[PDB]
Amino acid sequence: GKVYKKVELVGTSEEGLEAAIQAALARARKTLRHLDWFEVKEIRGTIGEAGVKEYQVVLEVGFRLEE
Amino acid sequence: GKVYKKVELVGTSEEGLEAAIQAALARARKTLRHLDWFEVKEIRGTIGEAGVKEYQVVLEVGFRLEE
Amino acid sequence: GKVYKKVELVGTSEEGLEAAIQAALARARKTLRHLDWFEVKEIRGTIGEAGVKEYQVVLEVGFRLEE
Amino acid sequence: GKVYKKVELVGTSEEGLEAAIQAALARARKTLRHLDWFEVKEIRGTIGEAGVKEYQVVLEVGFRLEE
Amino acid sequence: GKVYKKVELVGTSEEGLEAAIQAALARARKTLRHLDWFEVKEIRGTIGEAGVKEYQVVLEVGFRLEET
Amino acid sequence: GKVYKKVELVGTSEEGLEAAIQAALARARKTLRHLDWFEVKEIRGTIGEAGVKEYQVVLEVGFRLEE
Amino acid sequence: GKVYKKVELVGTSEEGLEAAIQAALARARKTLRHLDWFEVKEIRGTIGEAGVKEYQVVLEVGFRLEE
Amino acid sequence: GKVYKKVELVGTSEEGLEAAIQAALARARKTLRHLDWFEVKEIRGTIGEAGVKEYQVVLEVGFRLEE
Amino acid sequence: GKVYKKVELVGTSEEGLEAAIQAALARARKTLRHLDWFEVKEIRGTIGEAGVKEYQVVLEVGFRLEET
Amino acid sequence: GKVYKKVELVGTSEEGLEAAIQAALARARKTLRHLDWFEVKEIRGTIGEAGVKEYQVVLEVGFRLEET
Amino acid sequence: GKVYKKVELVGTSEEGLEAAIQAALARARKTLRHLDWFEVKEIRGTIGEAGVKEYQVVLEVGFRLEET
Amino acid sequence: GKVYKKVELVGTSEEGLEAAIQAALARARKTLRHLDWFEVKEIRGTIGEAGVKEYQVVLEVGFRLEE
Ligand SMILES: [Cl-]
Ligand SMILES: [Cl-]
Ligand SMILES: [Cl-]
Ligand SMILES: [Cl-]
Ligand SMILES: [Cs+]
Ligand SMILES: [Cs+]
Ligand code: NA
Ligand code: NA
Repeated sequence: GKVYKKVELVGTSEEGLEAAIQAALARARKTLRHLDWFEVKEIRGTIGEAGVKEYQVVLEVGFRLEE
Repeated sequence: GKVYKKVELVGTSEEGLEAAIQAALARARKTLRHLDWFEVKEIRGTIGEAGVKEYQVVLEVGFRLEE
Repeated sequence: GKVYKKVELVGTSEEGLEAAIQAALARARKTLRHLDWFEVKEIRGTIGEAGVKEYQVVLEVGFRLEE
Repeated sequence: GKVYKKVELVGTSEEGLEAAIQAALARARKTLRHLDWFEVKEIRGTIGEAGVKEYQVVLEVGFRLEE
Repeated sequence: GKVYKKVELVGTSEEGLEAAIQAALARARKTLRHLDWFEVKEIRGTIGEAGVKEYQVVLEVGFRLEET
Repeated sequence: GKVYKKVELVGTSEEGLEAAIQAALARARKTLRHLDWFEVKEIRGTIGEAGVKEYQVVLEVGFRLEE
Repeated sequence: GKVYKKVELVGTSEEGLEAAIQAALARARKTLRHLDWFEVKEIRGTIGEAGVKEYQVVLEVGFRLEE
Repeated sequence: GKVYKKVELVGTSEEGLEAAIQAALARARKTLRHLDWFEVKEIRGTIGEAGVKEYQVVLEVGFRLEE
Repeated sequence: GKVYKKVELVGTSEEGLEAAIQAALARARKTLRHLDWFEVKEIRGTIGEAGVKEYQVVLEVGFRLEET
Repeated sequence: GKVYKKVELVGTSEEGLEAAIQAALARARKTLRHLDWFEVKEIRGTIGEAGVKEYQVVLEVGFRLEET
Repeated sequence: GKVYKKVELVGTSEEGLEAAIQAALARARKTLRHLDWFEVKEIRGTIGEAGVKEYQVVLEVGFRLEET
Repeated sequence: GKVYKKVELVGTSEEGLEAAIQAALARARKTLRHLDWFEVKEIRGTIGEAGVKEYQVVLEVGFRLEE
């Protein structure tokens, strides 16, 4: 029947976790069609003087393949 | 001595991670007694036109069993 | 060449996930030099009357070592 | 929002994998309401003189919690 | 054919691992029928002045589900 | 020497496991060249009134890249 | 008391998953005594013109040892 | 230089964990030479009327190979 | 709020698992303050003529850190 | 902010691990822009009469995605 | 159809990873027929005054079984 | 009896895998006594114009503690 594909992206953001997820999804929407779900694989980040510099959320994004 | 039980729930929310966790704890409180701790096992979600539609946090809820 | 070391900490907070992470980092800054990055290993917490009492994020902090 | 629960079952069958999955789902339908999805965790079995005696499929079954 | 169910329990004991395990099974027997096997998932515990205060063994208990 | 690439697909089918795998390979053949092997990563599915509604097999498909 | 041993085999077949498993078991019966149970570790395969050429199921076979 | 080999065994015993391990080692000593180390992979068991019927410890035994 | 640190130790013992664990905790209380819990990560060991020579239990010890 | 992408490649080489890795990156450079890091997932290979025929290193290559 | 068996070996070497691997395969071809592939499971080693004393690579060797 | 401790380090090097490991050991020898064994946990690295910029090997170093 239907077939899906999953790509692995790493969304980053200095705001927070949800923000990094959205950044990844925002860029994904630009070149992928029929985005359906995502799965967080990892949550890491860089440290700066104020603490968390950038939050990086590794995630898989699943989308339906046309035909 | 004491014995605990763990149930796996999946809390969802359109607002965020914490929210989805709280939603699962909220509903757990209604039928489970002596809730002690939780563990997040997965963080996934659905995608909509605006990006994240629903955040789904799969977690285990540990509670003490009565004798 | 360079060499890094990783330490495992557990930041806690009643505010949220990001907060618990910053708390760990904050305290790490006090005794460790050259903090570079962090990795989230686990996300767990305690349950109170109002739901989540305290969020506990187990994370590894990596930092550069002096030759 | 909505909250789901997952229970772990082990469906068995001498016919095959799909059969063992269905056996588990058949019994689940008897006492659980709003079954939505399943996830295969393990696939094992017992050996007899003709080879596979019983196929055992360990799976999690997710269902929506009412209210 | 047959269909089993697995619940996750955490047995505790100040004595030792084997005790923690039995503690969890003892309580399991009280409300579950047809217990068949168990699998240890984690072994952890609390620390006191004398060392290990309590041993906590997280395990899964498998049991046979009946007809209806 | 030679280099291969792996894509993650999710083949679905209402008939069975093999079927869902074939569905993913079928669609992969249409846009990928030199398909060599596959690996099943997860087996999950939806539930309907009759039990299993759709079998979903997540798998990785390996293929040789051209120079 | 009793003691078991586990060996890792890889059954193959062009028919299907169950077939590949029986093939491994069949051949195990020829040199091993007291086969008790098996565990599926991986499911993979090769790709041909018609889709799946050969299904390969990596499994562990456990059997009782003679004192 | 030296080359070792590892075999996976499952020691059983109604006494306890240490017992089950010893049982496996005892039987291993009978057909394997130069036993050096072991690694516990799993700990499970059966359940009887008095609780633990038998303790089963899955472990790998490593020994040096001759040449 | 509070912050904890975890260190990985390997307690050995010729007696048994619980012993190996206690060994590690004993040594741990000598240089670490506020020990709270432990998590067993691996269980391995050396083989001797009598079977198990020494039981080695890899565990993580978690303790609270002082702001100072 | 920035968003990266990861593709999984399998570099092969009769020379050694390091070579297999470079082989995969070399080919990666041909069609991917802004390569930043790689992570080794598996190390396997084929066996010949002389021993290792080919080393195969499965790895993930991370790269920065552009604006549009 | 065909059936393969996998054995776990640990190849050691003071030279390097690839060497350790070759060591294991060399010994393997002495008592096993039809070796086809290997999979590295772990990489560990012993420490000496000069750093790495011996590299130990745990790997699984897969070979085809003969019906007979 | 004896008690060991393990620290996680990340050796780096532009030369190779063995180099990166040695680097970490070298630096470990400077502040840790009785180094016995190491375990490789991860192998990653950065990418430059010539391919591998630097090899990074995450490993745990175990040493005996005194008393
Ligand atoms: Cl792609
Ligand atoms: Cl339940
Ligand atoms: Cl430390
Ligand atoms: Cl063997
Ligand atoms: Cs004991
Ligand atoms: Cs090398
Ligand atoms: Na958050
Ligand atoms: Na099937």
